[PDB]
Amino acid sequence: PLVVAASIIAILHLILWILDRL
Amino acid sequence: PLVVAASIIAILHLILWILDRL
Amino acid sequence: PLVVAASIIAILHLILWILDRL
Amino acid sequence: PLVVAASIIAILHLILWILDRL
Ligand SMILES: OC[C@@H](O)[C@H](O)[C@@H](O)CO
Ligand SMILES: *C(=O)c1ccc(Br)cc1
Ligand SMILES: *C(=O)c1ccc(Br)cc1
Ligand SMILES: *C(=O)c1ccc(Br)cc1
Ligand SMILES: *C(=O)c1ccc(Br)cc1
Repeated sequence: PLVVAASIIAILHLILWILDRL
Repeated sequence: PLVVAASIIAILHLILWILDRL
Repeated sequence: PLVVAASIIAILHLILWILDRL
Repeated sequence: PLVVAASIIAILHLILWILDRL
């Protein structure tokens, strides 16, 4: 569950960071 | 342990980054 | 596949962030 | 190696980001 959660969070983080930079 | 550590770190990184942006 | 996707994304995210900072 | 590398990179990314902010 930890690795699954982190994987999802890593994807979320990239998306959010892109939106922040835009 | 590397993968467990990186997973924890990914989650922490997102939390810190959100807090930084706010 | 989720872990593979997240692994690719983690590498991409670092590259993008370094280029943004530079 | 993909997962090992991504794990290393996730740790490096947080270290760099914390240092960048500080
Ligand atoms: O998994 C892809 C999802 O549809 C969203 O995260 C979009 O990419 C957001 O634009
Ligand atoms: C949750 O992501 C998880 C925990 C242990 C093992 Br093994 C696989 C996945
Ligand atoms: C530490 O996260 C770790 C190392 C080797 C294997 Br296999 C699983 C997890
Ligand atoms: C996809 O990355 C993936 C899914 C299940 C298991 Br077990 C390993 C990898
Ligand atoms: C590299 O990280 C790697 C590739 C295949 C398997 Br199985 C474990 C680790």
